[PDB]
Amino acid sequence: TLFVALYDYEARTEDDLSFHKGEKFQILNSSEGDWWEARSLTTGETGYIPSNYVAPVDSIQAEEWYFGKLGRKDAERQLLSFGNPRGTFLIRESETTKGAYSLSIRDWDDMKGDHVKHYKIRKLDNGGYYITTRAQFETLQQLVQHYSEKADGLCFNLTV
Ligand SMILES: [Cl-]
Ligand SMILES: [Cl-]
Ligand code: NA
Repeated sequence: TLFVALYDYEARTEDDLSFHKGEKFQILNSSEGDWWEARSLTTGETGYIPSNYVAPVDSIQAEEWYFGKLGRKDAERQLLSFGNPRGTFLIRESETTKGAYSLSIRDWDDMKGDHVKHYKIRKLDNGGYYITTRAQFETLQQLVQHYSEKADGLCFNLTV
């Protein structure tokens, strides 16, 4: 299972690798702490990388729209950045229910101007993830794909 760089990183020691976001790696040793021995799949070089800078290639952490540990207010601050159109979104962990998630979407209306709507993503015990009783999804990726086509109850369509 490959790992993917979530951010750019510049070597800080002789034994560290430098890499750009999206670069792929094979992990060789992840047992001697926060710094893992890896092989770059662009240069073939072996060295140490910060573990918090990488995630498994098919993980939720690797998704462009997933911002795990981001809070509600900082989600608003991030989506209300310049250039993000109506429908720009992100998925983050729920601050109220462990194992639940939150879908934050940039929207616009008459009373509030540019604002953000938050939708809690729950998970059924013998089922998948859902916002409505209408549909449930085995993964968060499938949920994003579903609401990317039409809003289906949501304030606006997901701009992916
Ligand atoms: Cl970066
Ligand atoms: Cl850096
Ligand atoms: Na991500």
